[PDB]
Amino acid sequence: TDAVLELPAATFDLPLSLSGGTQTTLRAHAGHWLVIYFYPKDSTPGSTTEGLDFNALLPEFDKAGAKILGVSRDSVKSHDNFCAKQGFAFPLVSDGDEALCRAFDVIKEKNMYGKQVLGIERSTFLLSPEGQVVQAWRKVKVAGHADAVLAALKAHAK
Ligand code: NA
Ligand code: NA
Repeated sequence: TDAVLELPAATFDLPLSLSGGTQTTLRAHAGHWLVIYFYPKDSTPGSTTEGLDFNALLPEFDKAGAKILGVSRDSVKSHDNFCAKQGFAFPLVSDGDEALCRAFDVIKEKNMYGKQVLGIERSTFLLSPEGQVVQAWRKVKVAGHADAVLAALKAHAK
């Protein structure tokens, strides 16, 4: 009744390749809040700003016991470079096959260039300690976004 999105059950057991060489799964994050932010491409201005914004707010997320995951379809090596360059203290998911993206339905289509063009739409989600998607932001505007996500988390966690 509180879920704004229903994920296929298998989503929670998908092995998610992380920056740094390990994997996680959504089920492995049971027991705490999880912020999942999707962005199209490593190292672009918008995505760097978004990542730096979350990073700067990390202690506030820590206060709530929450964890952050950034997600794009870039490689682990790209993610490692991006993370090292920017100093991110949270992991990035290398969703190269877009399995996680599809589960969250963030692969959106646009009729452009006389074609049907599919791409990651910047989107963010809040997953409860019990794995429910309780809030979604789509077609995300970077400015003020991380602040808004934090506020929403604090409202939901209470
Ligand atoms: Na993978
Ligand atoms: Na969770």
